[PDB]
Amino acid sequence: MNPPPPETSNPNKPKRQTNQLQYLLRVVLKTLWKHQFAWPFQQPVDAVKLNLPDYYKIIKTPMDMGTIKKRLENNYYWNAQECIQDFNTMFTNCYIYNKPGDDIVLMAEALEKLFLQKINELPT
Ligand SMILES: Cc1ccc([C@H](C)Nc2ccc3c(c2)N(C2CC2)[C@H](C)C(=O)N3C)cc1
Repeated sequence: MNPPPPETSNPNKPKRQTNQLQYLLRVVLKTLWKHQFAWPFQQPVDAVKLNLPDYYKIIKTPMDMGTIKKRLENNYYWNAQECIQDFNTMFTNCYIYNKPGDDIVLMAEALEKLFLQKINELPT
């Protein structure tokens, strides 16, 4: 019941390694990765393990930090804005599928606060 995960490698994609993208991996993602609440978001939602066959009926553009990490490590992105959009997709998916006050939403909200603080200032 799980869809194939989002692509992390694509040679036809134009790739770039900007200072901002290096920082998004070295600083932003690796800070969030060690957060006490990161673990649900370190890999795609496994709807089979969670017994949530409804998850991928609702969420049609899944995203997670494990995919984001592999993309950054594959220099998959052209600019930091594309990577930030992936983070935002991951958070928005969680708020769409769940309801305010749910434990998973509190974890996402905490990660997002940290995320917004870390990207408030990026390199030039
Ligand atoms: C507080 C708590 C409760 C359950 C789990 C289970 C083990 N793993 C898990 C990983 C990712 C997600 C979810 C569960 N949930 C909901 C099920 C709670 C939905 C699908 C969601 O949107 N995401 C991003 C972890 C943390």
